[PDB]
Amino acid sequence: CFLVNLNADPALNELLVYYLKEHTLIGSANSQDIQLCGMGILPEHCIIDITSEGQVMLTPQKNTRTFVNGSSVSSPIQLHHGDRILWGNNHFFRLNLP
Amino acid sequence: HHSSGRENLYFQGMAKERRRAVLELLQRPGNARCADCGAPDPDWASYTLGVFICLSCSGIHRNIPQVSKVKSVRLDAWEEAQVEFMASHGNDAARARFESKVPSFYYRPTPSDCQLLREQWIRAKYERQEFIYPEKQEPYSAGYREGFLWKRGRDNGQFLSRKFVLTEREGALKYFNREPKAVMKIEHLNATFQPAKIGHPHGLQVTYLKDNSTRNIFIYHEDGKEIVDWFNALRAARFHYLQVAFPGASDADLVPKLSRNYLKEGYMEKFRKRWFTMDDRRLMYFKDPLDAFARGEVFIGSKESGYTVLHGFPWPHGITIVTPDRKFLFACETESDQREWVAAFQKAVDRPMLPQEYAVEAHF
Ligand SMILES: [Zn+2]
Repeated sequence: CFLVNLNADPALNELLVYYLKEHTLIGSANSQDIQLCGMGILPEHCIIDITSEGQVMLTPQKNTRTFVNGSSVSSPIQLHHGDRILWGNNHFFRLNLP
Repeated sequence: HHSSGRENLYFQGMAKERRRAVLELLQRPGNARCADCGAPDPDWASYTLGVFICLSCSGIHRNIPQVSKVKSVRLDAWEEAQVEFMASHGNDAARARFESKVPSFYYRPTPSDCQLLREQWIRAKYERQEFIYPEKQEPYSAGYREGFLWKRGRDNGQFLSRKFVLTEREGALKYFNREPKAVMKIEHLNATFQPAKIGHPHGLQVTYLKDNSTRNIFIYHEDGKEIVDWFNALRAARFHYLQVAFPGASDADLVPKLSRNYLKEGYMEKFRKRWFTMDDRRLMYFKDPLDAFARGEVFIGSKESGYTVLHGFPWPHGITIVTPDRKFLFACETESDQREWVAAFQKAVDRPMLPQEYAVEAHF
């Protein structure tokens, strides 16, 4: 269970993969499990939860730039394998579920 | 009026006279459709712009409070001055003011278009006032544009920043790698917004048809305005190209050729699940939606020319395409989709083939 950075150039010394936890905090703060910095990202920006029963749910924080498969999202939404997430300006990721 | 005594209560009543007046304004010429997307029977209003708009468009108008304040025609209370503004304005008035100088090649969205198109149309008109002051139209009117776009790597699927140049002088779109990497004749280009497929709100599909093979390119810009400017620059370039390549042809005849949206797209089984695109007469299928090239293609000619679509099998639902040579069998998940697909194929069948379409058929 991981997030693929779709903008990582394989030919560069760039991080491609972020593994998710059961409860994953995403944002710019040191406290976040996946720490992303850049335009349009909040200290606390998003939350991904993996349910006991294998279900993946994304919960945006208020007032955040958040799209799933190209459309904006402002309440909890279930993710599937291969779903594309945009956070902020250009934090563009793809979801791999096992 | 009031009540008798120290309390002296004011009573308003059920009059709703102002709402009533605004409602009648909906009956006036030009107000029958949403000012912005054309949807019938608008039930919202911007009282600072003096337009009548649909629910969806009103939500976009709400994102631009400095320009537009919106009220429901029925569900909101109105002030007299607000009703008066609407009475002295309306959708026709707004066309002359805000749609005064819209270039003929400029894409006007419909209700089914993606959010980006609808939002940028509203923003261009009212916020930027792009069609009041023609200077503002330079990004897509100069016949030349360059800039970086995030493009999907052909096989590897990563979107990386690459330079693009659209030049009407040379009649081409090109891009450069990390001399151009590719040069694509405008004759052979199409562009279509595909935010769901690409998984990005600003996702634009550019296709390039060379030697009966279509290359899919997928790009986006971080800025919604910039990507819509690219789109309309592409349309400008096609338009200018078509005016010179086909003089004697009216602008009206040329404008629907500028860029084409797909009739229908989706997974069907063929039994293997594949992503299908109906681009006119040309049914393509892919392993993944974002593949650069189709796995295969099926041409759909006319009834005349020996083509028919059938329901059922000779997934639950079935469609059969009978070609002069072979039969093609497809499985649809649902009956809505089956209906839509069949409708798409029927549109090809019901229409007489052109000389170029015979050339395409000959290949397949
Ligand atoms: Zn509308």
